[PDB]
Amino acid sequence: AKLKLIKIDGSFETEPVKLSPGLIAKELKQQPVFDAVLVEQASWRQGTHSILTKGEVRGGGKKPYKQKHTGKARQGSTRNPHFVGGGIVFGPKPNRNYSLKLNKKAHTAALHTVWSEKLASDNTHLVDQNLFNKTEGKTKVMMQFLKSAKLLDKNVLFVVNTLNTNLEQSTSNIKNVQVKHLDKVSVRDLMLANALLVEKEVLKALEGKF
Amino acid sequence: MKVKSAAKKRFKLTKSGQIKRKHAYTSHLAPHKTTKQKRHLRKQGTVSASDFKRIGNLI
Amino acid sequence: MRIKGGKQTRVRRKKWLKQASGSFGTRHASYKVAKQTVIQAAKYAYRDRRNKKRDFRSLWILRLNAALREQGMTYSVFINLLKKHNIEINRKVLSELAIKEPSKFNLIVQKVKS
Amino acid sequence: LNQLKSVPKARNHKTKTLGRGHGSGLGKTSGRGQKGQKARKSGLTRPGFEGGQTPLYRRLPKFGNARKGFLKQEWVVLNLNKIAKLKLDKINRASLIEKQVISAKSQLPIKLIGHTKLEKPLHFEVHKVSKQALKAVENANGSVKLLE
RNA sequence: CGAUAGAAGAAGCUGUUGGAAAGCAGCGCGCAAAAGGGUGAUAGCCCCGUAUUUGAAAUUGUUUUCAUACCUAGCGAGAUCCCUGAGUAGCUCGGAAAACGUUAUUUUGAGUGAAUCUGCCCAGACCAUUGGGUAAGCCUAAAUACUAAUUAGUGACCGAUAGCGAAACAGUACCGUGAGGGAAAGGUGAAAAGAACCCAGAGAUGGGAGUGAAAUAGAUUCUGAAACCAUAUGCCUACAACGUGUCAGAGCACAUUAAUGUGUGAUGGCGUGCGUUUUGAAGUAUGAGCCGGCGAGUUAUGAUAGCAAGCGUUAGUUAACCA
RNA sequence: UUCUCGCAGUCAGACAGUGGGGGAUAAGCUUCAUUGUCAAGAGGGGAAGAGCCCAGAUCAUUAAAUAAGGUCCCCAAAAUA
RNA sequence: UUGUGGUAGACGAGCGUUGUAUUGGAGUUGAAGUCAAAGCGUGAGCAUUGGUGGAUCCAAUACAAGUGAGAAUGCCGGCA
Repeated sequence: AKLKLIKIDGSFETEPVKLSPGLIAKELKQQPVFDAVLVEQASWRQGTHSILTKGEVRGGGKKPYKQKHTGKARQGSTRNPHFVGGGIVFGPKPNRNYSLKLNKKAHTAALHTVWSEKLASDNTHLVDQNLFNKTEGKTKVMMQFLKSAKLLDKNVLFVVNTLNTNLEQSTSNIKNVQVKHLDKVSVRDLMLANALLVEKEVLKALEGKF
Repeated sequence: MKVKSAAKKRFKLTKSGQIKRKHAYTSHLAPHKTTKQKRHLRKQGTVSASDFKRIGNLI
Repeated sequence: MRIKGGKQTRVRRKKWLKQASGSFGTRHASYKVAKQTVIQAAKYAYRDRRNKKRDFRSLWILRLNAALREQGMTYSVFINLLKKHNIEINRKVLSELAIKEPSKFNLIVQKVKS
Repeated sequence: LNQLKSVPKARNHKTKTLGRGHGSGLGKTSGRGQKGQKARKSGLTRPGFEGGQTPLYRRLPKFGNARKGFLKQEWVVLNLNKIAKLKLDKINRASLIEKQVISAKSQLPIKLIGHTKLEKPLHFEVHKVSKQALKAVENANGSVKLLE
């Protein structure tokens, strides 16, 4: 599945660039990607959810009740999970973390498989340093390029390895673009985007880890 | 979650578990055994499977 | 995170009170009584399903014997005239329905006479 | 596997929850028996209790140990069967790290164990040779030097 | 270099639903801002604004650089010269800590009490060899918890029987003398455009005429359900011992979540409530007035087992820490 | 049904028949073993009837045979010597 | 073929459900939601329509459950 380079206008060129073997996998596995997105998607908590249990609520314990010569229960405590005193034995804690961990070899297999799938999904046209230059700070030209090839199906995630002022100025005021670095990646991002752009150089760099 | 020292002082462990215990009539009284009984009650012994997990998981 | 859903209980209450109907006093107005009365109504339905077979069997026996006694025969004797003679698949309920047909039981009693 | 169609391989086995109805499984019965001490509040008693029964651990003598206040020094052992598919003449400490054999912080003397003969001409250094192991390495047309 | 005043700072029209648009449709336009909200429904370009962008009058702080007190500083030869932190080290009756339960080690409540450098103590009793260093004088930045307190910001943060006793004029009223204990709270309507005129009525109050897009937008208040209290529509409906019921069902009123339709019921059969804990209850064993809200099987460090997955012949796997 | 394994429920039992011990062959009585019942499982029958007899209920049915047992009426069932 | 009685219990099939992210949609030319009907389901439920309300929710794979109310001589509130 050789991929042809594309220009900033949307027209292709005469060089269909060969795909590095550092992304194509042998067998497709759905469990490593599943638990990788499981661990990555979580941990949105900021310790926000916190409640006071019966031992954490404020109050002076006393017994206004007398068991004999009364109709209600004894209930020598007033801050109960079922009275108006409050305090539930079960609730959210600011210390729960739900520890999860991913190995090295399984992570490598999952990343290689997802690189094979995303490179062969054919939702990408290769870019080069030449179109990186002569780039205005306007996001309007970026939108012109995007709609020239009309990538209006899914959000597009570019992967970059070198920083340019045009890149930081542009690609920042559009609802349908996102940019990340070669090693600043996570399978959750790839499967969420379902559309991406890749530069020529990073293929050989990623070939190393395979 | 520790290893119970006070209970582990009375047994030995071998390959693939197989906890080993001692033989009674050794501490305070044993003028009541035959020579056969004296020598075989100096040797070692095994345990039952009724508490096998409950002692293996604990000790 | 606190879970909502203070309405699903009332939805279930309305659904289960929809089953109950035609109840006197505070039996179609109290949901706690409504649950028990719905259960008892379902058990009464089960009872009817297990009872009506025998009930209607005895009903047909009595209704047919009422006619049979007029002809001078009892039900026990009447079965014998069909058991060995006049080989048929006719039923007690079938004979009771045929009672509603005039001059046809006469055909049956002259058939066993033949 | 996208978040509108993501599926696992073979997972999602049954979980346990007992406070959500009887017909849903283990309601007020809860599976905790009836009229018991462990069944009541603060059940699941500590290990080391039999409910008043006399245990045997305190009714049993203690095993012998002729080494109190001292420990047996650890020694690295190169098993002959395992070393069969390895090759390094004149074993030294500074190279077994690459082969995942020796530890970074170790001064353990080497001991040779096993009559399971290997399949290559190798000259080896060890602090101790076992007689059966010595015969096995003699049959391996190699050599062995006795270290300290 | 900030902080405690600031300031510059891009980009839209037409028709429509419409009471009102912000929504929709047509063509757009900017973007370094299509970050967030309001704006008469459901706005990137209407604003608040924002990104970006700089500023301190006056004060304080973080340091950098410069000139610069103060003192900081080894190698050779002798000499049984002197010194090297005395009630010191020790020993006894014992505590206190040391993981220790007095034992190495440290300190002392009561006593006695040396030595010198070849000295002392120590190397979990102790001596001998070996080895450490010469306490018993003193300050010492470095990593320290916490946010009472502040800024900037965030929330698979609770949302008015929740979140803090306290969204609110909360520890408030109030109770106990007194320590102490300790309630109740939101949303009119787009803009009050807060119901003018009239009527009855002593007034209060209500009802018509109005405004307001809507008066289920009228002040009670975002809406406004069941228990509870009456009412009328079809039928039954005051000689019958009924957990007021079931199945059939005359007869009557209907005409559908349109269907072998629904509703009531003169009448025949059938017809010892529930959760509880017990040898076992119809139970006359308890408990429940009803309705509605609420209300109780979890987390952390893990281990074991089943399943699943990675790797798997010299295995797998990192803790901490760091980008 | 035998082997391992995880999770267990009972752990204060009662009822019929027999052999019983106790008692006083007085006890639907206490305590033992055996055939069954329940606790774990409905129904039909006998005046009501959990443990007595007949027993083993996926369900709909207004079908058949019928189990013990019953046949003047209640209510299904016949008479003759 | 056994079936399909069943306490405790082991055990399978699952559902509803709030929030997360997509994937999308619907929406004052109608929404969450109230009431009713003479529906769909083996069930945990789903509805459609009508009044009713004049601004928000849903549908399908996964994620974590302060999660699912018959009594607790339950508490609160209202009504007796």
